[PDB]
Amino acid sequence: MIVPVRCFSCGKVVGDKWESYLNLLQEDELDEGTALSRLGLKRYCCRRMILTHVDLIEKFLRYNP
Amino acid sequence: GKVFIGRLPIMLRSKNCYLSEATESDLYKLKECP
Amino acid sequence: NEVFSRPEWMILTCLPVPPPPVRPSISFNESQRGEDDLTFKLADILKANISLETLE
Amino acid sequence: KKGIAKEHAKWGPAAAIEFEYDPWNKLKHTDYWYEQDSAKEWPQSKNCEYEDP
Amino acid sequence: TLKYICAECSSKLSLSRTDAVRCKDCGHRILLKARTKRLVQFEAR
Amino acid sequence: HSKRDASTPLRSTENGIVDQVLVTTNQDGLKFVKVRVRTTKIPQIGDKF
Amino acid sequence: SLHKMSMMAHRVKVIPYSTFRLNLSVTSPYNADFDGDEMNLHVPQSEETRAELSQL
Amino acid sequence: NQEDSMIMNQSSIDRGLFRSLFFRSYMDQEKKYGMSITETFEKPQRTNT
Amino acid sequence: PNLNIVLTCPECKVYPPKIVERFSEGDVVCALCGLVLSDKLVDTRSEWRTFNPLLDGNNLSTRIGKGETTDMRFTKELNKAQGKNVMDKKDNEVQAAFAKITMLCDAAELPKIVKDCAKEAYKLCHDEKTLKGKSMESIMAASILIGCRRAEVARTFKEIQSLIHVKTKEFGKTLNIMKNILRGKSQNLTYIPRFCSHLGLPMQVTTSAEYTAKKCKEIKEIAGKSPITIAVVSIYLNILLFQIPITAAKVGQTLQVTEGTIKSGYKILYEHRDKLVDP
Amino acid sequence: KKLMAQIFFGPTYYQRLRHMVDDKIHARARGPMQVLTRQPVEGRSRDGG
Amino acid sequence: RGNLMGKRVDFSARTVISGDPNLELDQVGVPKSIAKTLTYPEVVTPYNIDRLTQLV
Amino acid sequence: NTTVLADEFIAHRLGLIPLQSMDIEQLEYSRDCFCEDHCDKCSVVLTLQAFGE
Ligand SMILES: [Mg+2]
Ligand SMILES: [Zn+2]
Ligand SMILES: [Zn+2]
Ligand SMILES: [Zn+2]
Repeated sequence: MIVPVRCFSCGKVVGDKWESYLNLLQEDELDEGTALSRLGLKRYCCRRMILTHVDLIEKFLRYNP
Repeated sequence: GKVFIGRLPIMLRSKNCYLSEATESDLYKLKECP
Repeated sequence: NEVFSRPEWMILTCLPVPPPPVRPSISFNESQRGEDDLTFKLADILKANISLETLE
Repeated sequence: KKGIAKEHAKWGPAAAIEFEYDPWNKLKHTDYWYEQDSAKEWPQSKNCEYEDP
Repeated sequence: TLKYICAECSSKLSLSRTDAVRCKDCGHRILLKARTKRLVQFEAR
Repeated sequence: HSKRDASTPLRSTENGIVDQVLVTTNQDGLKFVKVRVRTTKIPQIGDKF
Repeated sequence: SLHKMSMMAHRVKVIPYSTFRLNLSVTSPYNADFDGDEMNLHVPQSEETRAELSQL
Repeated sequence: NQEDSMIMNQSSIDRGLFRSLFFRSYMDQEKKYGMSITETFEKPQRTNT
Repeated sequence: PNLNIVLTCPECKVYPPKIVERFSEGDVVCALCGLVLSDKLVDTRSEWRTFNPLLDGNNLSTRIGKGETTDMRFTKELNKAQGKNVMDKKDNEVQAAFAKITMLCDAAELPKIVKDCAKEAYKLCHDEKTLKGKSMESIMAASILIGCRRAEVARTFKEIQSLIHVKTKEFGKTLNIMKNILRGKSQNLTYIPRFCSHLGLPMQVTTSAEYTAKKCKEIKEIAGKSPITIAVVSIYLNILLFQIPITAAKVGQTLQVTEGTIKSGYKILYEHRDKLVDP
Repeated sequence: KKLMAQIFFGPTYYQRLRHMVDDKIHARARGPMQVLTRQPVEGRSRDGG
Repeated sequence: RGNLMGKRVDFSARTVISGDPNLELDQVGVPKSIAKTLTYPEVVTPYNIDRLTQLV
Repeated sequence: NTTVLADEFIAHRLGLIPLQSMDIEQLEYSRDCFCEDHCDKCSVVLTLQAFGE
């Protein structure tokens, strides 16, 4: 529900990439297959993690505590 | 003049439910998953 | 068979009351010591017998 | 604390380790599945160039 | 007495036994229970 | 001379942290309580995927 | 368990985590697979029922 | 991995693959009987109970 | 006879013993030597897992009706054989009491606990020289008020009088004996909130009155002759502390109270307005 | 060493089903017995047979 | 049918099965957690008394 | 911890955070120190305060 740290299969650290990736996607208008390659996620094991993550934590944060 | 006769269980999000018209930001306020 | 079954035994006159273990009570929460059906039907038999004894 | 991956994947200092030998298949350590032509359907490795065909 | 927290008003409560199960500031009837103070240990495994 | 206990133990095979405990009254003003316990299940050998 | 090969006697080997493990060939008599099938174990409590298992 | 088993990867399990949370919640409630006998939420001792 | 069993480790014997029940093994063991005293323990929750003697006692019952496989020349006689023993039992007046009071408290929109205390409060007295009839209402009118207050919900006499017309007098004498029936067998705060809701007010106006009425009660001002009235004046005291239109005339009929007791009751308030300042 | 066959290989959505093994392992030697019939009770939850 | 012809029993276990290409045809792998529970009453003789003493 | 994540969830993420361990031989396996389970000869202690402002 948030940004896994390291890629499951691979171990590569990936959880310092979600914001950089979202921003790449959003301000520079890249497509993912290019956003990802720019963050260095080359193995499709690592691409899976970011490309496919679902950032549910934003929806949790809405519930006022 | 008008008489109580009993209580009708309400289906959620139906015209008569508090949520029927609530807005997302309001659904969170009530703690209901949108 | 005149030792083990006379035909006149198919008509109940006495009734054998099974001991508790056949119909144990569920002693639950110090007041819900619920009772087995066979206790009930037996009560309900015993009443309906107790009554008819008077009515003669 | 100090530990090794063999005990939990967190104590692991390496990510994916590539590894490859004999990129032309000279040793015949693998046999290639194919439909018409093996040489077409299996892309050359990068390393396939550091050894002569 | 022990701490509690209103479900909605969200105010620490500290009622006792044989007090009403009821929130100040909103007679809301749901209280949480003001998580423990002793530390708790997990493994990052 | 006083009292027989009627407490509710955790299941014989479960564990994990109490997550939250809330205290209210039913419709009839009787106190009652709901405890939620949280566990983490890590995939294991006999698990079904 | 609809034929006598659905109950055979095995020898224990004690292993770690919580599944029964059995050889693969034995699987077709039991008619089992490993998608969550469960199987039951019965331990013989005597010196002579033991030999009934091992020998029959 | 025969007969519908599978081999899973232990390292990927360590890094989070398929972990999950489990939440079991228990309810309990104290009953009144005749305003004579009335269950109570308390912590008992082996001396009074 | 004494028909009694006690367990004690015959090889420690030291005590009224220190034994533990290992349920999951169906054992009891001397907590000292671990000799198992007795086994094959029988379950204790599964029993009622598959599933009123305080009222229905020992003369039991069973609802007898018609099954699928019976014609009406046998069904209706089950309705014509069940009727021969309804007078040896006063229990009609026992159950039809409960059924009546159940019909009452339930129609009265009451918590199902009060129903029991009244199902009790009937059953406990249920025949006395003090009772000796007395219309069989006043008890079901007081045993409810008993069953209500004894269940920590207090309602006014008029409120029950709305449910049952008891001539307001057959009530009073019946109550006194009844209360003393249990004393031998052995709280107006409840009115503040039920009133506010009857006027549909937010919690603070009701919140305050608990302070005010208690504080108006705590020092002086016996004030009222059935303090029902001097409850409401706290609302009137506090409603005027707020500015919400509950004009006196609307108060009265909504709560069925004299208006006179209000203003004169409010006399002791337009003068006592000193010490109720929380904020 | 190179495997002599080549492996079909790539991602695939897998779901983790509800049937964890720890909720299923069950053993019993001499537990409690039913009341009416005095055979072992039923159900893993209550230490059945 | 349900209480005489068949019944529930002590000394049994049930769990999920798995395969093992490294057990003999007749072994079964038993989880240590289960083996700790099921039990077998052995008789003390001269031939095992010390070994049984160890277990105790 | 009043965040929207469970403790063992957060604790699990902390484990995977890769710490500088260039000079790791100068530490000891926490089962070789004789400390009451941990000391500076066998472990490093960090802390984390965060508050949503
Ligand atoms: Mg199967
Ligand atoms: Zn990777
Ligand atoms: Zn002893
Ligand atoms: Zn140390």
